[PDB]
This record gives sequence, C-alpha cells and structure tokens, in this order.
Amino acid sequence: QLTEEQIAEFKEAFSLFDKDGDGTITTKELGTVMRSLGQNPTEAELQDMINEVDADGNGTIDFPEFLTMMARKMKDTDSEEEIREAFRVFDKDGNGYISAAELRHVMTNLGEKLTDEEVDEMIREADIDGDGQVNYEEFVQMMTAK
Amino acid sequence: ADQLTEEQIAEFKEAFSLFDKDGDGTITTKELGTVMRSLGQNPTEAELQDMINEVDADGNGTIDFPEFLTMMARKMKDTDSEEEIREAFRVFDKDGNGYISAAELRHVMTNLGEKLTDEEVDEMIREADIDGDGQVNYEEFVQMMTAK
Amino acid sequence: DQLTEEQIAEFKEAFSLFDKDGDGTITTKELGTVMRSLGQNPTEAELQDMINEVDADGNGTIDFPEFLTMMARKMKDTDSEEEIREAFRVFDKDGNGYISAAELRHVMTNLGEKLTDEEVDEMIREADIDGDGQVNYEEFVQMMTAK
Amino acid sequence: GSTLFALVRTALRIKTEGNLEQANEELRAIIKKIWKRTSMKLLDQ
Amino acid sequence: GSTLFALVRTALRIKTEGNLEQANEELRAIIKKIWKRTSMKLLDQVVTVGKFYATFLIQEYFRKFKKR
Ligand SMILES: [Ca+2]
Ligand SMILES: [Ca+2]
Ligand SMILES: [Ca+2]
Ligand SMILES: [Ca+2]
Ligand SMILES: [Ca+2]
Ligand SMILES: [Ca+2]
Ligand SMILES: [Ca+2]
Ligand SMILES: [Ca+2]
Ligand SMILES: [Ca+2]
Ligand SMILES: [Ca+2]
Ligand SMILES: [Ca+2]
Ligand SMILES: [Ca+2]
Repeated sequence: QLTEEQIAEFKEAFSLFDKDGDGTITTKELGTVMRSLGQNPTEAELQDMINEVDADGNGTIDFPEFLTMMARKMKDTDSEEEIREAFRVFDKDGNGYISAAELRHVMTNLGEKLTDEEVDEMIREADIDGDGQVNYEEFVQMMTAK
Repeated sequence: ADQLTEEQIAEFKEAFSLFDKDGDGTITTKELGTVMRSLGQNPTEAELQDMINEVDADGNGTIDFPEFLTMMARKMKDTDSEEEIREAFRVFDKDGNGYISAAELRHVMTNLGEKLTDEEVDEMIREADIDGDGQVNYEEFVQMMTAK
Repeated sequence: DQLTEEQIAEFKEAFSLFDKDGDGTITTKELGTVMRSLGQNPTEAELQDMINEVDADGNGTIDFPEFLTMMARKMKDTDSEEEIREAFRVFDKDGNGYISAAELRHVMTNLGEKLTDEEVDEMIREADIDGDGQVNYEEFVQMMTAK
Repeated sequence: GSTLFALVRTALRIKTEGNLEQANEELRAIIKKIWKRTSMKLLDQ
Repeated sequence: GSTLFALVRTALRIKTEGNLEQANEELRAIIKKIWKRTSMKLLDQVVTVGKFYATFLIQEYFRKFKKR
C-alpha cells in the first residue's frame, strides 16, 4: 500500500527528526524539532508523542515504528465514497466545478496556505479538458492515480 | 572563458561527459563514433579523425576538456546584443506584427527540428508573457533573453 | 606629395593593429580575427585573397614595406570615396545606414581606444548635424573629410 | 568545421528537452500529492 | 494519540511546498534556456574587401578628435 516514494519521504522525515542520526528519535530531538517550528512543548507532551508510537516500549522511536505509524495514519483516501465527499466540499457552490477561488478558499480553512499563482497551477493540472475548471470526473482522476 | 560563466563551464563539462563515456578526461574517435551512431549517423573512421582534428589543439589525437571548452566558448555565441535580440525576435514574429503568438513559436520549433509538444510550446509563451495578454511582445522577449 | 616620417608612423600604427602577435607580419589568421572583431566574417579563401593582394614578395604574409606600399597608394588616390564608405560599414553594424553611439563604442573598443562615455557622446553630438542622435553616411563623410 | 559542435548542440538539445519533460512530471507529481493530502486533511474534518 | 503524526505532517507539508517552489523555478530556468538556445541557433540559421586603409582612417579621426 505504501509506495516507494512514500517510504523514501517518511525515511527522510525520520532522519530530519533523528538529529544525531543514531537511528532513534528521543523526546529531546523531538523537542528541538518542535521548537524550530516555533512551538513550546512540555515534557509531558513530548512523552505522549513517544508513547503513541513506541511499540517495544524501549523509550525511543526507531524507523520501523515511525513507518508503522505513518503507513497507518497516511492511508490513501480514495474510496468512491471518500472521493465523492471531498468533491462535494471542494465544490463549495455545488455547481459541479471546483474553481480557483473555491480551492483557494479550502487552502485557508485548512491553513494549507499557497500563493494565488500556485492555487491556479493546481487547478490547471487537474483541469484535464482545459475549460478552466475541475469537474467530477477530473477530480476523481486526480484523486486516483500513481 | 571569463566572458563565459561558472554555470556555462558546468554545462559544457556535463556536455563533455556525454562524449567522454569512461570519464578518463579525453574524447577518442571511438567514443565519438559511439555517440554519433546513437544519433543515427554512420561516420567512417576517417570522418571521426577529421572531427577530432578540428579541435585537437595539441595534436595528440584526442580531445581533452580545455580543447572542448575552447571550441564551445567560441561557437556558443551569447545572443545578448540588442542587435542580436532584435533579429532573433523578427524570426519568431513571422508576420512581424510585433507579437510572438503560440502559433508562430509552434512553427519555428517544428521547423528547427525541435521536439516540443504543443503543450510545452504554450508553456514557453505563458512563461514569457509578462503582462499576460496571451502573447509575447518585444520587451517581454527582451526580458526573456536577458534574465537570471 | 611624399611620405613624411610622421605619416609612415601613422601607417605603422594601423599595421600594428593587425599584427596581433607583434612578429612584424600580418597573416590571414590575424586579418581574420580583426575583421570578425569589426562585425565581418570572411572565409578562409577570402582572407587568403586579401593577403595575396598586398603580399608583394609572395611569401604568404604582409610585412610593413608591403603594407606601406598599399597604404601610400590608396592615400594618393583621392578620386575614390570607397575608402570612407568602407570605414562607414565598419561602424554601421546592423547596416541600417545610421551609426549609433553604441556602434561607435564597439569599434573604438575593438581598435584599442579607451575614450570616456563623455567623449563618445561628444563625438556623436559633434557629427550629428540633423540632431537625430545618430550619424548617417552624409554626416560621417563630413566628419571624416574634416579635422 | 563545426561538425563536432553540431553534434554537441544536438546532444544538449535532447538533454534539455528531457529536462523539460522531467520537470513537468515532477511538478505534476507534487501537485497531485498536494491535492490528495488536502482532501485527506479535508475529510479529516 | 496521533500528536506525533500532526508534527510529521507539518514537516512534510513545509517540505512539499518547498518542492513546489523549487520545481517551478527549475521549469522557469529550463524554459528560459530553451528560448535562448533556440534564439542563438536561429541566428546561425540566417543566410576584395580590404579593410586596412579603413582602419587607418578611423584611427586618424580619433587622433584629430583628441587634438581639437
Ligand atoms: Ca537520535
Ligand atoms: Ca522503540
Ligand atoms: Ca463550484
Ligand atoms: Ca475541466
Ligand atoms: Ca574518454
Ligand atoms: Ca588534444
Ligand atoms: Ca506575430
Ligand atoms: Ca504579453
Ligand atoms: Ca603577426
Ligand atoms: Ca610578404
Ligand atoms: Ca547602424
Ligand atoms: Ca544625424
């Protein structure tokens, strides 16, 4: 289920967190990453993160455990019903076409902030017939591929 | 050359590697023939020697990078002169109406033997079309010819 | 009309522009590099013929005595205006009949002259009689057939 | 004679065309990844 | 649980947005290069000249200019 690209991506992410590169992630390395992101976690919160994925209870996180969590949490959302739902919401006005404004809107309600030009680019790539908008069939194809 | 950039030298070095297969720092007639045949050409042993002789400045029979670079720096003319850009524009702008249309660029590329999908062509226009009116004027072309 | 020692010196100055390696002879290769530096692109056969026209002893290159002979002869012949026209074409890069400050700078630079932008504009300004900012053939002639 | 040069120019043209096609493919992959994660995070609401 | 996932997701998102900017800039660079390479290639497409005395005439003019 997990593609070669996904495993590679998650491995890089694991490495970034594994600051000293000793193959395991500690609460401290976790703290460093979070503070670099401007967050201010408590020792309790850091401990909880480790516990959520520490399968062997050794106290730290190795890649296999990191990957297990990612494989499960990052599961593909491509069932017919899931796609149908995502399309219903993307297409805010329900007119059957996802516009730039509509997508550009969703990118805020998710904090997924992108520049106006990038949003337009996402539309273009999904807009197969080039009518400037993304309909149901086009959205489905975009959600199911690779 | 100094008139040449650090990036250009890097490009040329990569180009040189496309011929120096074993990466021993020299291009032999054999390596040259191997590339020429991959390109659909069938050179005679003689024609290959003649090609080497064209740039083999120290006359040792093979082409090293400095010799390769000397030829490239010389042959690769940088169309930066206001005069060069002007004439360049005229060619692209078939009907001379002051704008390069996707249609015109399209012919130009297909004629030159360039392999670009109509989509890549539109991409070239869109990238050059500063004001976004759907075509490329002289000033925009100027910006495209002289940029980062 | 004779050849003053000063005139000979000026001819030597032109000779030296072509004798790039200072070995005392102008070769087809050197003429080639000077012509390309002035906007032209002669073929090897053309370069050879040009050298042959001046090479009196037939050794394949031009020495100063040969260069002087040809230069002194052309100076005497005033009837012709093809020389000035020739000088015009050297400046007129695009060949549109007008010499811009840019085309003038280019030549100056390639002839080993380093005049300030204040002198270049000074030259154009002085030679541009109809005030269009550039020098046409008629203006060039006047500028050249004067001090 | 520019014969060697013409060869180099063609080799580089081919490479450049490859670079363009490869860059477009990467852009398409990134954009698809973003559409999918956006919908993922969306339905997660 | 699921708090470490939110962190990783935040990290990946940043990386992905960076991948996009870099991909866009790479494209602009290649396109610019193609415009240039096409142009210079296109310029090569376009289809008794003594110049000794002419050069002399130019040097003499420069001399006179400096002496005026
Ligand atoms: Ca570690
Ligand atoms: Ca563990
Ligand atoms: Ca809609
Ligand atoms: Ca569409
Ligand atoms: Ca080799
Ligand atoms: Ca050699
Ligand atoms: Ca046109
Ligand atoms: Ca435009
Ligand atoms: Ca010499
Ligand atoms: Ca001689
Ligand atoms: Ca001119
Ligand atoms: Ca004038």
